[PDB]
Amino acid sequence: PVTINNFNYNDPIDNNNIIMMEPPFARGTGRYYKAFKITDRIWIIPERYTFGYKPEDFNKSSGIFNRDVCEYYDPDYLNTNDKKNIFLQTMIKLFNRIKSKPLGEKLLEMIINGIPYLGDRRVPLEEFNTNIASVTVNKLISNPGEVERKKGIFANLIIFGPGPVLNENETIDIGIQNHFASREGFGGIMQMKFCPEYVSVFNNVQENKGASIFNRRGYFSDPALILMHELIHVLHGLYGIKVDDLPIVPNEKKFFMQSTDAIQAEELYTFGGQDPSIITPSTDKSIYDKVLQNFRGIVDRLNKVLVCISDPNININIYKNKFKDKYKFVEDSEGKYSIDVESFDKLYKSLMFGFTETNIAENYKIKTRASYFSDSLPPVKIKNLLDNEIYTIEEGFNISDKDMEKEYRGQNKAINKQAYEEISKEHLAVYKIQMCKSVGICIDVDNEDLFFIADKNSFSDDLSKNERIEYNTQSNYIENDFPINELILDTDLISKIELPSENTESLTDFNVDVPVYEKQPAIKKIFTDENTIFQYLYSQTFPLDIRDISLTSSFDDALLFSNKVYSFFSMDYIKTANKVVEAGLFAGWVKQIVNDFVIEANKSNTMDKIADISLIVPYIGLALNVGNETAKGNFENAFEIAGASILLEFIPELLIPVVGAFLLESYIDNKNKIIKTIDNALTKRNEKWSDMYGLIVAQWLSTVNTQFYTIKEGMYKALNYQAQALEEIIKYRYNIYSEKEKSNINIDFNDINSKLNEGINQAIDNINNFINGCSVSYLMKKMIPLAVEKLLDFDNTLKKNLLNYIDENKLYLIGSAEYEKSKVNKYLKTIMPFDLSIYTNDTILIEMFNKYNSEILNNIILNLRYKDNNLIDLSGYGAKVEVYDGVELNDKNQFKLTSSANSKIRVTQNQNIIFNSVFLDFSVSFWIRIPKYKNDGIQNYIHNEYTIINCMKNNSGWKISIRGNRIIWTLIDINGKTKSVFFEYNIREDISEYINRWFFVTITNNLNNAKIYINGKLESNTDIKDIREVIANGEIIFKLDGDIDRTQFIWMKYFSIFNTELSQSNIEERYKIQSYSEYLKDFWGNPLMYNKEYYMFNAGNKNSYIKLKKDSPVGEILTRSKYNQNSKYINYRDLYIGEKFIIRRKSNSQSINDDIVRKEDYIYLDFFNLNQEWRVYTYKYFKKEEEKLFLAPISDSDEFYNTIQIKEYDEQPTYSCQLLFKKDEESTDEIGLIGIHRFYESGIVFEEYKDYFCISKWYLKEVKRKPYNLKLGCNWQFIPKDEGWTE
Ligand SMILES: COc1cccc2c1C(=O)c1c(O)c3c(c(O)c1C2=O)C[C@@](O)(C(=O)CO)C[C@@H]3O[C@H]1C[C@H](N)[C@H](O)[C@H](C)O1
Ligand SMILES: [Zn+2]
Repeated sequence: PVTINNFNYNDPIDNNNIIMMEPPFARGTGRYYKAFKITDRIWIIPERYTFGYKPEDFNKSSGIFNRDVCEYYDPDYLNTNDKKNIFLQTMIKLFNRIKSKPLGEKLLEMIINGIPYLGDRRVPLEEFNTNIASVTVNKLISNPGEVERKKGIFANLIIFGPGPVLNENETIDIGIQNHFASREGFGGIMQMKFCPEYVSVFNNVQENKGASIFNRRGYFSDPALILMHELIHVLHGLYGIKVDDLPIVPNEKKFFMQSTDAIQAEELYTFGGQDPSIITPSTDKSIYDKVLQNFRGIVDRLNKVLVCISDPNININIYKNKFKDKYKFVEDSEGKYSIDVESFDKLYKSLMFGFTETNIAENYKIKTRASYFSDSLPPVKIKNLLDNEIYTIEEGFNISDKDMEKEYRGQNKAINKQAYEEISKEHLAVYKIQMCKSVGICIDVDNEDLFFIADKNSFSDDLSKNERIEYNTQSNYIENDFPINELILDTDLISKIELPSENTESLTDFNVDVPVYEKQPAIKKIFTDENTIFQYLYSQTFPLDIRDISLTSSFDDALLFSNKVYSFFSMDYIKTANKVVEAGLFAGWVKQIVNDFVIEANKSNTMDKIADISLIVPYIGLALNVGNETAKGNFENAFEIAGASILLEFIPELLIPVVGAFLLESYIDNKNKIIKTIDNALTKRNEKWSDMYGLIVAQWLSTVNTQFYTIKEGMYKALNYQAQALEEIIKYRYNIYSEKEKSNINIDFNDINSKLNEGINQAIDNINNFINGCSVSYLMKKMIPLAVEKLLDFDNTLKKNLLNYIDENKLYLIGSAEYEKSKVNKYLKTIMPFDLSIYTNDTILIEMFNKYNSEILNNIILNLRYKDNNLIDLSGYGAKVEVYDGVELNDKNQFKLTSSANSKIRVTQNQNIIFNSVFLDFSVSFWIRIPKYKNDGIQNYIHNEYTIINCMKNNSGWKISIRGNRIIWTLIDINGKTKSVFFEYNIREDISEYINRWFFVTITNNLNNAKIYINGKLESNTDIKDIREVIANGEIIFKLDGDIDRTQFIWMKYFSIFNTELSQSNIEERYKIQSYSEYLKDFWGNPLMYNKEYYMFNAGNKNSYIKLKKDSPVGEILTRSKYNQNSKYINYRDLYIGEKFIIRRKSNSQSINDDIVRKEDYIYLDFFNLNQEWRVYTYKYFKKEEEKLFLAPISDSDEFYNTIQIKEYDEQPTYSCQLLFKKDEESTDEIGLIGIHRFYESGIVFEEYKDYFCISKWYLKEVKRKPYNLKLGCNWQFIPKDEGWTE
């Protein structure tokens, strides 16, 4: 077990556990430091770390040491014995807390036992040299006032107090002659600068910190975790694996890019969590190999070490046994040490992926920042770590007795204020970028708030190198994971070999490199007239010396005037917010504007389903003007067009290497070796794909996802400024009143704040979901495809390479050069589907990915929509769309294909989309309007089949075609095998619901079936089991092709494709979504229009029509005439019959030209009687429950109702609509609905029943029933003349 020692600063020096040490960087000169051995090989020096610093640097200046830390200064820390002792007692408490759990004890045990090798690169393989500054440190044995006598000792860790910046903890290693033993397998004395009172503060993004912007927000760190984070560095340094490699460097070419030090993989491994995924698998292996090579040199030394000149006392055997166990080397019967691959593997992973800040936090139930790449807030001072009421060895701050265990309450700044103090800002220093405009006017932005964008150079191009494939060659994958459970239960990790005595010969060679630090400007001034995220966020603030402000939608006035603040909320919200009222109305106004704030913020949940976008936060553009000037125009629209890319401040230049060639080595006459090779080249091929994916993930995380992070924070800040501004205004208006009035004003400022804060949290959640959605979108559509492209090119190049190989050895393969010839094709046929979870196990990142893949709309690989008189693909995959001259396009997304050759659309699909799922799994949806057959051309109509959409590549693919009243879907696999499914509508109906009328089509394909849906309902099915591979990513041609009549045309709308089979539910939903409109429709399915002649149709009496009765002002109902010719294939009822009606608008006299009819509009229903325009009327005073409508010339009579409100009571899609007569617009008094009534007529001559055009109250209740009665006599449809229908 581990034993923590105990002592007080004032305890006497005994030259054993309390000594006068001579620190490595002292170079054998200068005074000594009283040091205490807290545990074996570990020392604590309770004093400021001054090595490499200037005495003045300890004071706060206009400089800074690190560009990414809100630095705290206080040169008095540790300036008295009592302060030192407190430092000591605190370190002791922390070490005890660390060992309070297995995982911590083991980390400590590994460190104590991980003694530095005796020597470094300069030392001969046969020697042990303790006389170097990385192995031995001295202690002054003689009395005070003279360095006369000194003894050398071995040591693993020396922990000092903090350097200039107290909250800037760092673990330091020893360099000698430009080299580091702690980076080359040896390990070396580690040093640390640590401060336990002043800890970091972090605030979880997707999470709330007490859920309230008005209270302190965030969480403070458990110093024990901060210490264990440093200890992990020590561990790495002690085992000599703290190696360097290709780092993550930030791009600093643009002014909005965050500037900072290069981040080594060793750092990200130490943090754990998602950070390791920012290190490409390529670089993971580079490091792996470097460490393994270091261990080989050390293991070779153990087989050659013979003596130790520096210290005649060193027992050669004892150390050989210690290092053998330290490095987990395998000995052998003779004493020959060698490396065991399994054991090495386990040790390496334990050190780089087991002991991580992330794993230790989860284990000690301590909260920490979600990622290394997270904004850094101001640090706080812990009041008293030595007070068990605030901090305990067992639980830290999260004490269950104080009910501070759940949700890390003890670390919550808004909840555990009795545990910490805020810091005096006048002691903090941060690196800022002073953004100035060319005039002058400047805004300060903390470097921390900028976008961190990894530069291209941060990534390895090892994928572009060639590789030799031999019967040997095997695949190599490094797991950035490690089961902490086995690590904690591991029985051999922790050594049980004697720890050598720490006493040895004094160090005489003080040669060592000592770092030199120095501050740099805390402010860097740049020039830019750009008004991006920083300026926009600024426009939303106001000086502390101003209390009277007014909101404005004008960004420019907001910057110009200090009393004007910018707001991205609605114009109505801004006017109300600036409204000044009487004290007697203040309360009302407060509730009103606060309620508005919530509604405005709540718009973050806006849907845009018609555009195949479930979530959109319309105001993000106005809020930050981030990326491609998203503050101009309509964001939603600009988003539907370019998508997530428009939100990025910068489009990274990705590194996507041309995968190196495979040099295959052949073995003549060997049936086994030659084969083994091929198989290995196959598996190695997979390592290439995976490695390419990891390369992408790493770039996505450090160049893209970081930008979206900055945007999420930007919105949290923007929404916050808005709440505070409203807070300011309210405070100001209230305080204008007298105390007498305030007493009678009913306001609860805590309720106002509670509601404002709630609306914000609700918005933050939407924004987070939205933004994470975008980020994953960019990964899958803008990054994965560019990689798939290369990998596919590599495959082909490898395909021939392998065949040509199975070719040259066709001899030494005899009757098998074939069995594998295919093996190569069938293998390079199936590709590896991307899976983010393979490159990371971070829960948040996985949920983002799964959430994305569960949204059916992300399966759209083509979506042709209209934009600026043209069709473009808005799927996000960038298909090229060529629309030729013979195609007609309207802004209602309708496109017409005619008989002319130039009436076609060429679509070149994206070749890099995993479409070939290996069984055929995709859907196609679209609306179509197919004209009626010409009566004089029925024969050709039912006989000639013609293609309309063709997608073929290598005589394989799919096709949509038409033959008369039948639409057909056809599949053709690579073998030329064909399967079809079709939907044919009847052409002998009095009234067809399809002929020349818009309707929704949906075709789905899965391994077994090809199904066709019409208007959401399944119509046909075809077993497609035999069909083999079908190539569907070929070019798509929209064009009427076949033996068609010159007049033959076709209308289509919303053509889209999904790389998956849609369910009956997804389809029914798409039908409803695409059917929706504010306006009503006409019989054909087009928008109902004002001032357009229409014949009237009645869904409750199909074959009936209205006619003005000869002798009376009523409309009789006659039977529609039918198809007179003699064909046996056709039958219908005339539609161009009866009166010709025309809908007139009731309000705003903007003339009588045209316009769309919208639900609930008030109209006049007129019609033409010869050369005059008449109107439909209702006698106001009828007592019966229905009467004949009154048709007569246009006139104003107080005895007749002439105003109609066009309605839509059906909740499901329909082209029918209803006509309601109301007393007047305002009145809720309903007269009745227009329909048809049968009356009995008995005259001196004729006795019969006759139907008339009527109004009736009966329908009022009928239209409320569910499901909606489509047969009701009050359901009408308007039919206008249409080239698609001739009778
Ligand atoms: C126990 O039934 C009733 C009791 C009291 C009042 C009522 C009714 C009633 O059944 C009823 C109706 O069925 C209808 C109407 C109605 O007003 C009432 C009552 O007031 C109105 C209607 O005739 C229209 O002209 C619509 O524009 C439609 C409908 O008539 C049906 C039957 C008619 N004879 C005719 O066949 C018509 C075409 O359909
Ligand atoms: Zn670190």
